[PDB]
Amino acid sequence: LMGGLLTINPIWNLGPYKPSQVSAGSQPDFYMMWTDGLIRLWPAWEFYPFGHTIPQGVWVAVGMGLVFALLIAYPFIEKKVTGDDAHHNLLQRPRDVPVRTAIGSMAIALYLLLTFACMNDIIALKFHISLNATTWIGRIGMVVLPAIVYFVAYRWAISLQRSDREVLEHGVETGIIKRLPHGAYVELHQPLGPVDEHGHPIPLEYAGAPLPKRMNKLG
Amino acid sequence: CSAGQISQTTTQEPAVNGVNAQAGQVSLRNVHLRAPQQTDYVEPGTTVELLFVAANDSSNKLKSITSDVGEVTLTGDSTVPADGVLIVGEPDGQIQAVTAEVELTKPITNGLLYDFTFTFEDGETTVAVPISAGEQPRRPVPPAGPG
Amino acid sequence: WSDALALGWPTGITPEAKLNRELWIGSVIASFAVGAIVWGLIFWTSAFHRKKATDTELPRQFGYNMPLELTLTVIPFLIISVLFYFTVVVQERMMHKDPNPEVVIDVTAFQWNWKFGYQKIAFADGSFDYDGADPERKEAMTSRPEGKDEHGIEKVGPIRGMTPEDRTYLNFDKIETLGTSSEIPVLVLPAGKRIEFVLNSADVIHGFWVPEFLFKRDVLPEPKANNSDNVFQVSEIQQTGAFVGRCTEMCGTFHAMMNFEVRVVEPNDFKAYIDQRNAGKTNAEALAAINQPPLAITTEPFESRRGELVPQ
Amino acid sequence: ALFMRTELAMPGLQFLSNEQFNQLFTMHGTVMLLFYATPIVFGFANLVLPLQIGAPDVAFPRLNALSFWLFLFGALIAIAGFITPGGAADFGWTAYSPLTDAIHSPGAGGDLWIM
Amino acid sequence: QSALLRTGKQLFETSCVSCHGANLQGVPDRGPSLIGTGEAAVYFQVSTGRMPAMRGEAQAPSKPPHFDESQIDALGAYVQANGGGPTVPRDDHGAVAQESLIGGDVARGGDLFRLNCASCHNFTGKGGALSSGKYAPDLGDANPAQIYTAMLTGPQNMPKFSDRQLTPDEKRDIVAYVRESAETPSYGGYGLGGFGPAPEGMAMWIIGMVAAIGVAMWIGSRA
Amino acid sequence: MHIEARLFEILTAFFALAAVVYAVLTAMFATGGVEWAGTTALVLTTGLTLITGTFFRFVARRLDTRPEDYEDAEISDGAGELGFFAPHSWWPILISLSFSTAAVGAALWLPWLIAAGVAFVITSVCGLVFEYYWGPEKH
Amino acid sequence: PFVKMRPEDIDAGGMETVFPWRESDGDGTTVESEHKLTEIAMGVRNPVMLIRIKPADMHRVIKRKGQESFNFGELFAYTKVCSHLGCPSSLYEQQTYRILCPCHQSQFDALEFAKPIFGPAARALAQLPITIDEDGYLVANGDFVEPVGPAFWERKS
Amino acid sequence: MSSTQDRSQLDPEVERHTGVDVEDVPSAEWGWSHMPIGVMHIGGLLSAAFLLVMMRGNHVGHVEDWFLIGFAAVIVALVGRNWWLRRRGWIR
Ligand SMILES: CC(C)=CCC/C(C)=C/CC/C(C)=C\CC/C(C)=C/CC/C(C)=C/CC/C(C)=C/CC/C(C)=C\CC/C(C)=C/CC/C(C)=C/CC1=C(C)C(=O)c2ccccc2C1=O
Ligand SMILES: CCCCCCCCCCCCCCCC(=O)O[C@H](COC(=O)CCCCCCC[C@@H](C)CCCCCCCCC)COP(=O)(O)O[C@H]1[C@H](O)[C@H](O)[C@H](O)[C@@H](O)[C@@H]1O
Ligand SMILES: CCCCCCCCCCCCCCCC(=O)O[C@H](COC(=O)CCCCCCC[C@@H](C)CCCCCCCCC)COP(=O)(O)O[C@H]1[C@H](O)[C@H](O)[C@H](O)[C@@H](O)[C@@H]1O
Ligand SMILES: CCCCCCCCCCCCCCCC(=O)O[C@H](COC(=O)CCCCCCC[C@@H](C)CCCCCCCCC)COP(=O)(O)O[C@H]1[C@H](O)[C@H](O)[C@H](O)[C@@H](O)[C@@H]1O
Ligand code: HEC
Ligand code: HEC
Ligand SMILES: *C[C@@H](COC(=O)CCCCCCCCCCCCCCC)OC(=O)CCCCCCCC[C@@H](C)CCCCCCCC
Ligand SMILES: *C(=O)CCCCCCCCCCCCCCC
Ligand code: FES
Ligand SMILES: [Cu+2]
Repeated sequence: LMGGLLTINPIWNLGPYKPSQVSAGSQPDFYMMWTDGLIRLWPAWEFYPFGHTIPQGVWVAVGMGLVFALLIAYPFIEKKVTGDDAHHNLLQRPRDVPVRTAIGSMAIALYLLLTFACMNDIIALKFHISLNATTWIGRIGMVVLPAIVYFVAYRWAISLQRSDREVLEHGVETGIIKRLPHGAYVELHQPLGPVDEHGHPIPLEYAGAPLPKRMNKLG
Repeated sequence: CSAGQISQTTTQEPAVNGVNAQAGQVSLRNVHLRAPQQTDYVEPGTTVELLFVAANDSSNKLKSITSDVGEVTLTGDSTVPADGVLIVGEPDGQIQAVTAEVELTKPITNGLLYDFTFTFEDGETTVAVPISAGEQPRRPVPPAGPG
Repeated sequence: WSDALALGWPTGITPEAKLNRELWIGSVIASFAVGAIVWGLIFWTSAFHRKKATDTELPRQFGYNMPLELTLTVIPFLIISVLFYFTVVVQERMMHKDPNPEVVIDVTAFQWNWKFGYQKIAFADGSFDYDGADPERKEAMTSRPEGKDEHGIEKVGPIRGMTPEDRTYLNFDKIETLGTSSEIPVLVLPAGKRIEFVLNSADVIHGFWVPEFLFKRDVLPEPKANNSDNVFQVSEIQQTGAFVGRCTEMCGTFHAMMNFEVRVVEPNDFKAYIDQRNAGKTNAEALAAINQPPLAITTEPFESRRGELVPQ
Repeated sequence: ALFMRTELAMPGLQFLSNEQFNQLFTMHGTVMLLFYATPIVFGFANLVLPLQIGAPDVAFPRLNALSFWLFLFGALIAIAGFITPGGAADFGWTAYSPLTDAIHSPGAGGDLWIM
Repeated sequence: QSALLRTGKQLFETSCVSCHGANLQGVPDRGPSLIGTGEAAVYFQVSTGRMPAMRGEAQAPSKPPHFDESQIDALGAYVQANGGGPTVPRDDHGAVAQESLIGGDVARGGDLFRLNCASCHNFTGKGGALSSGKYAPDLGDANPAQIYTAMLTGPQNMPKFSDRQLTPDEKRDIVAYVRESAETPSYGGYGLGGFGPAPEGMAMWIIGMVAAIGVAMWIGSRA
Repeated sequence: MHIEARLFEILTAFFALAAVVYAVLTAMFATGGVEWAGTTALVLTTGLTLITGTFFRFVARRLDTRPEDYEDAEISDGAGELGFFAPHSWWPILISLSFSTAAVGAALWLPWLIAAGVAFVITSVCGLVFEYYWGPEKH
Repeated sequence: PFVKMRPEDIDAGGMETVFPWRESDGDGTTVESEHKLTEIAMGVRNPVMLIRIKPADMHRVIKRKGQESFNFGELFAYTKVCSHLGCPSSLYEQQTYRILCPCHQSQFDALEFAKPIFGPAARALAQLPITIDEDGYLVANGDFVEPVGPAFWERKS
Repeated sequence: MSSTQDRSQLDPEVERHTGVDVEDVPSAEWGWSHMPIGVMHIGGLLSAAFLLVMMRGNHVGHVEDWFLIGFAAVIVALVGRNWWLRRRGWIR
C-alpha cells in the first residue's frame, strides 16, 4: 500500500550525478541521517600537526566508531557496571529499571536530535526558523537534551513504578460514592488481591507484571 | 534575533551594476559606464558614456567638472535637482538630457573599477565606477575546432 | 493650577480643544472627588486595626444594609448621568458638520508617512477660488469579459464588483505636501478659519492625532465603505506657530517615524503660501517664501538608520 | 516588558530595533492577557472551586487536564514566533485587520500567534 | 504613455516613499535604491506581492499582490523611466507575456535549472533553506513571467542571472522546465514533498511503522 | 434546580433587550446602516443564553426539588453514590499535542501537517473517549 | 556544451559556474572530444563559481596571503567544491555575500576570501586566479595555490 | 475482579546492599536502578565545559555565545546546587 500510494526516491525528478550540481536537501536516508547530521552539528574542530591535517570528518569517523562500540558492547558494559552475573530469562519492564531506561532514552532522544537536525535544511525551510538557529539548536541539543531526557526519563520511570505500586497498596480506581452519615468522598477503590474485613485489602507484592489500572480492563 | 537590528534586507545593495554614493549631500545612485567592450580593453579615444542619477536631499545642482581620467564633458541642462533627480541619459532601455561621456585616453575593460571623482557645490566623492551593459546578449563566440 | 490639575494636557488651540479640556478638568475634579473620599474611606478604615485590648469578641458582624445600598446605587448613577449629559453636549461639539467650510485638507495617510491634500479652499473673507484635480482617480474595476475559463462567467471582481487593490476612495489633488522619510510632512493652515479634514489611508489603519487639537480620528482604508465618517471639521485655530502631530494606532514597524506638523500661519501667509506653490515649488521653498523656517521645527526627521549600535 | 522599558528609557533606538519592539509589546500583551490572566482565572478555579462548592472533583476531570494542556500548547506555539527569523507578530495585541491580512505583517510569527 | 507614468507615480507616492525616498533613491538602512532595477524587477517584486512590504527582516517573504496587472505596467514603466534596466517580456498584445515564455525544450532546462540554481531551491523547485533566516521559496505558485523576471533581476540573495549570463533561449528553457516540474504529477504515488528522504522517513514512521506496530499489537496480546 | 433557569432568564432578558435596542438604534443614528457585526453577535448571545436557560428550565421543570439544592438539607439527605469521575489519564496531553500539531500545520501553512494533526486528533480523541470502554483482551 | 566566457556576461551580484575548458578540446562534435569534455564535467575538483561582487561592496573585501591579485577588478573565482567533505557549495547569497553549501549548511564569506563564517567547515574554500585573455575572454591565471577539494592527511605545509 | 495474582521469583541482586533502598525507588531489586551520582555531576560539568569549548570555531555571531554562556551557567548552577546540597545533606 505504501509502495503504491507514496512516491519514494523519484530519481527522474533528481538528476544524473554530475559533481557540479546539488540539491538543497542533500540529506541521506533516515537510518543514516544521524551520521551526517552529526557532521552538520560537530562544530568545525580541525587539527594541524607538523605538516598534516586532521579534518572534521575524522571526528564522526571516530564518532560512528564510538557509538557502535557502545551499541555492540553495551551488555558487557552494564554487566560490569551493575553486577548482573545471573542467567536472566524473564524480562524486566522498562519502568522497573530506571537508569537503564534513562540511558536508553538518552540514546533515543540523541538519535532523534541528530536526525531532527539532519533535515535541518528542510525544517528551517518549512517551519520558518533561521538555519543557523536550528543547527545551533541541534548543536546545543546534543549536549543538553540527553541530560534533560535523562532526568525526565529516570524520574518518569520511577513515577511509573510508584503509579503501579499504589495500585496494590490501594485498589483500582472507579466512580465515587459518598459516605453515608457524614459528608466524605471516597473513590471506591476495587482491590486486586484478598481483602481484609475493612476498607483496605491485603496489599500484594510486585511481580514485574503490568497491573491493570482500570476496572474497565477487568471484567 | 534576525528580525530587526542588523537586518539582512535593509542593510543591502540593489541588484544593479553601478555603484551608489550617499556622501557629499547629493544622493548619487547607480553610476556606471556604458561601454560596448569590443576587445580586451576598450581602446583610448573611444567615447563611452557615464550614467547616474543625482537625487537631492534638501538645492545642490552645479556639477562643476566631475573628472578624474577621460576628459568628461557635460551639458548645460544640469541645474535640475531642487529636491529632485538628475537623470543623465538613458542607461539601458530607458525609453521616454545630459550626455555625460568620457574620451578615454587610457585602456579600460569590463569587470574593473575605475576611480571617478564627482565634485559638487558641497563636495566631491570618489566612487570606483564599474563598466556596465544592459545590452543585447553576448556577441557570438567562434565555435572551437575540436583538437 | 489649571495645567497641573488637568493631568498635563497640551492646552487647546481650537475651541473644540478648549471645550474638551474644560470638560476634562471638570471630570478629573469629579474623579478626584470620588477617589479622595474613597481613599479617605480606606485610609480611615485602616484605623480599625485588631485592637490589643479587643478580647475574644468579634465585630458588629452586620452586612446587608439595604438603605445605604440604595443611596450608593443611586448616587453613582447620578454621577455618571451628569457626566454623560456633559459628554453628549460636548459630543454635539466635535463635528458641527458645516456644509460651508473654509479650507478642506485631504489627509491621506499611506504606509509609514502622510500626504496632505488642500482639496478645497473658500474664504468667507473672500479669496481662494481653488478646487481639487481628479484626473488621477482611475479604478481597478476588473470588468474583464472572460477569465481563465472560456465562456459564461464574465467575472467582475471580489468586493462590490472590484478588486481590493482598487484605490478609488483615494482622492488626490494638484497641491500635495508629500512626506518623505527624511523630510517631515508640513501641513500649514490659516489661523481662524473653518478647517475641514477628510481622512483616507492607502494601506492600513492609523491615527491623525495632533496632540494639541485634543482630538483624533482613525484613517480607515476605505472609510466610506466601513461606515466611518472619517471627515471632521476643526472650528477655528487661534494660536499660530507649529504643532506636532503623531500617529496613534498600529501601522507596522516604522510607526513612531510617522510624525507630521500642522503649522498654523496667518491668512495672508496662507495666501503667500499657496500662491507661491501654484507656481510649482516644493515644501521647503514654499515655506521659505513666507518667512518661516522650512524644515520641521518641533520634530526632527529622525534616523533613517535603525539603531545606536548599527554600523551607520 | 523590561526589554521594552530599557528601550523607552532613551529617545534613541539604543538597545533593540523597531521591529523587535513591535514584536515585543505584542507577545507581551498576549502572555499577560491571554496566557497569564485568562489561564489563572481558571487556575484559581481548579484550585479552590470544587473545594468551595463541596465537589469531590471538578466535573469533567479529564477535560480539565485537556484545558490545561491545550492552554500550555497554545502558549508555546504562540511564543514560538521568537524562534522564527522575522520574529513574532509586530502588529499589536489588538491586531487590526488591514495590518494582519497577509499583505501586511507577512511573517510566520503572526500565523503562529493566530493558531 | 505619460499618463501611465503618472499613474505609476501616484501609486509610488502612496505606498513606498517611506523606504525609497520619492526620488527613486534609497532611504539608508530602511530601503535600498531602486533605479536601474527596472520594469522586470518591479513586475516580479510586486506581481508576486513581495516588495510592498511591512518589515525589514531576514528576508521579505511572499504575500498576496498589492497591485494588479493594470497597475504593474504603470509602476514598472515609472521605475524604468526614472532608472532603466531589464524589462518584462511582452507578447503581440502589449500585455505581459506569460505563455509564450515556455521554451521548446525541457531536458536542457532540466540540466540548466539543475546546474545553475537547483542547489538553492530543490530538484522540482520546492524551497530550500538559506543562511541566516532567509530561505528559497517554492516555485509551484510562480507565474512564468515572474520566473523569468525572478532570474532576470535577482531580488534577495539570488544572483541576477542576466540577459548575458543566461541567454533568453536558456531562460525560456528554464521556465519551461519549472512549469512542467512543479506542474507534472508525482509519477507513482503521493509526492512526499519534492525532496526525498526526510518526508519518506517521517511517512515511514507514522504511516507505515505506526500501522505495523498497530497490527503487531492487535495480533499479539500484552502481558 | 431552579435558580440557573432564572439566572440565564435574566441574562436572556438583558441580551435580547440589548440586541433589539442595538439593532433599532443602529438602524437610525448610524452612518450607513445597521452594523451587522455586533447586532448578530448580540442576537446569538441571546441565543447562547436561550439554549442554556431553556435547557436548565427543561430540566428544572422535569425534576423535583433536588436534595442538593434544597435549603435546610442535612448532608445525610443527599449522601448516595455519585457517578463516575475519571481517574488518572494520559490522553488529554495527547489531545493537546495532536491539536497543537494541527494548529502549527494551520499556522505554518503545511497541509501535510494539517492532515496528520487532524489524524492524530481523531486517534487521540478515540483514545480518550474509549478509555473506560475497552474490554479485556479476548486472546 | 562549454561556451567561452567574457566579464560582460556575468553582472553585479552574480554567481556563475565556470569549468576549465581549453582551446584544444573544442565542441562536442567529435569523438576525441566528449571524453576530454565530459572529463571536465565529471571531475570533482573542476567547478568554480565566478562571483561578480557589486562594486559598492568592494571596500569590505580583505584578501589573504599570496592571493591579493587573484581578483579581476570585481570578478572573484572561488571553487565550488567546499572546504570539508567535498560537496559542491553551489548556494550563493548576494547582498550578504555568503557561499552556502547544501550538504551540511556551512557558510563562507564571499567578500574577504571564502573563510567559513559559520558551519562545520574550518578552512578557506579555495580561490582561482582570473585574468582576461587576448580577445577579452576570462581565463585562469594559473592553478589554485592550495589543494582545492576536501581535506585529508597530506595538506598545509 | 477477573484477574489472578502475580508471583515472579527472579534472580535478585552488588547484591541488594549498596545502591538505592526499595523505598526511594519502589522497585530497586527488579533491575539496575541507581547511577552513581559523581557520574552525573561530572557529566553535567563536562557537558557545560563542552558548551564552553564550543565557542572555538568558525564564528562571527556573538549572539550565540550568550546562549552558550547561558546554557553552560544553567548546568553549572544545577550541578553546583546539587553538589552543595549533598555536601550539606539537602539543606536550603
Ligand atoms: C535503545 C537505545 C538506542 C539504547 C542503545 C544503547 C546506547 C547506550 C548505545 C549508544 C548510543 C548513543 C551514545 C548515541 C545515539 C545514536 C543512535 C542510538 C544511533 C543508533 C541507531 C538506532 C539504535 C536508533 C535508536 C532506536 C530508535 C530511535 C527507536 C525508535 C523510537 C521508538 C522507541 C519506537 C516507536 C516509534 C514508532 C511508534 C513511531 C512513532 C513516531 C515518532 C514521531 C517517530 C520518531 C522519528 C524517528 C525515530 C525517526 O528516525 C525519523 C526519521 C526521519 C524522519 C522522522 C523520524 C521520526 O519522526
Ligand atoms: C518538537 C518540539 C521542539 C521544540 C523545540 C523548541 C526550541 C527551543 C528554543 C529555541 C530557541 C531558538 C532561538 C533562535 C533565535 C535566533 O535566531 O538566534 C540565532 C541562533 O540562536 C540560537 O539558535 C540559540 C538557541 C539554541 C536553543 C537551545 C537548545 C535547547 C534544546 C533543549 C532544544 C532542542 C529541541 C530539539 C527537538 C528535537 C526532538 C527531541 C525529542 C542567531 O543566529 P542568526 O539569526 O542566524 O544570525 C543573526 C542574524 O540573523 C541577525 O540578523 C543579526 O542581528 C545577528 O544576531 C546574527 O547573529
Ligand atoms: C484511491 C484510488 C487510487 C488513487 C491514487 C491515490 C494515491 C495518491 C497519488 C495520486 C495523485 C495525487 C498526488 C498529486 C501530486 C503530488 O505530488 O501531491 C501534492 C502534494 O502537495 C501537498 O502536500 C498537498 C496535499 C495535501 C493532502 C493531504 C496531505 C497528505 C498527508 C496525509 C501525508 C502524510 C505525511 C506524513 C505526515 C507527517 C507527520 C507529522 C507529525 C499535491 O498536489 P497539488 O497540491 O495539487 O500541487 C502540488 C503542491 O502541493 C506542491 O506544494 C507544489 O510544490 C507542487 O508539487 C504541486 O504539484
Ligand atoms: C603499514 C603501516 C600502516 C600505514 C598505511 C599507509 C602508510 C604508507 C606509507 C608508504 C609511503 C611512505 C612515504 C613515501 C610516500 C610519500 O612521499 O608521501 C607520503 C604518503 O604517505 C601517506 O599518505 C601517509 C603517511 C605520510 C608520511 C608520514 C605519516 C606518518 C607521520 C609523519 C605522522 C605521525 C606524527 C604527526 C602527528 C600524528 C597525529 C597527531 C599528533 C606522505 O604524503 P606527502 O607528505 O603529502 O607527500 C606528497 C607526495 O606523495 C607527492 O608525490 C608530492 O607531490 C609531494 O608534494 C606531496 O604531495
Ligand atoms: C518595507 C517598505 C517598502 C515597501 C512598502 C516598498 N518597498 Fe521595495 N524595497 C524595500 C525593502 C526593505 C527592499 C529590500 C529587498 C531587496 O532589496 O532585496 C526593497 C527592494 C525593492 C526591489 C528590489 C530591488 C532589486 O535590486 O531587486 C524592488 C523592485 C522594489 N523594492 C520596488 C518596490 C515597489 C515598486 C514598491 C511599490 C510602490 C515597493 N518596493 C514598496 C522597501 C519597501
Ligand atoms: C540563494 C541562491 C538562489 C538561487 C541561485 C536562485 N534562487 Fe530564486 N529565490 C531565492 C530567494 C532567496 C528568493 C526570494 C526572494 C524574495 O523573496 O524577495 C527567490 C525567489 C524565486 C522565485 C519566486 C517564488 C514565488 O513564490 O514567487 C522563483 C520562481 C525563483 N526564485 C526561481 C529561481 C530561478 C528561476 C532561478 C535561476 C535559474 C533561481 N531561483 C535561483 C534564492 C535563489
Ligand atoms: C535575538 C535573541 C536574543 O538573544 C540575545 O541577544 C542574548 C542571548 C540570551 C542568552 C540566553 C540565556 C537563556 C538560558 C537558558 C535557561 C532556560 C531555562 C532552563 C532550561 C534548561 O532572541 C532570542 O533568541 C529569544 C529566544 C526565544 C525563546 C523562545 C521561548 C521558548 C519557545 C518554545 C517553542 C520552546 C519549546 C518548549 C520550551 C520549554 C517549555 C516548558 C513548558
Ligand atoms: C529574532 O528574530 C527574535 C526577535 C525578537 C526577540 C525578542 C526576545 C525577547 C525575550 C523573549 C523571551 C522568551 C522566553 C525566554 C525564557 C527566559
Ligand atoms: S559538505 Fe559542503 S561543507 Fe560539509
Ligand atoms: Cu502609523
